[PDB]
Amino acid sequence: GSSGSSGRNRFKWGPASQQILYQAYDRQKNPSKEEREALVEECNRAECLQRGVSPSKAHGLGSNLVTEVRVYNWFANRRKEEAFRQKLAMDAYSSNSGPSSG
Repeated sequence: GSSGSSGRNRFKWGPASQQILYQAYDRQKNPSKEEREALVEECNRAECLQRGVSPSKAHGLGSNLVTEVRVYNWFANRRKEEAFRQKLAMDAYSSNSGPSSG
């Protein structure tokens, strides 16, 4: 499939890629096929440059290859964490109504 196939694997962002994600997230919290994509190619590209590799052979990155999914996950976590500090407040014994739990 085009930058998408059943086969979860351990992957870690890079020094350049990550930054790219932030620059995009700062503008749009929910990037669409267009927004996200711009990060899939941009990242894989910068990754090849910094790593000396070519931006036209990212396919090699393999475990270090970025795909619509990768960006989808990163953005998902960036939104889940920011809301966390607030989600943990909705619980009981807080400045808002909510059920008890321990």
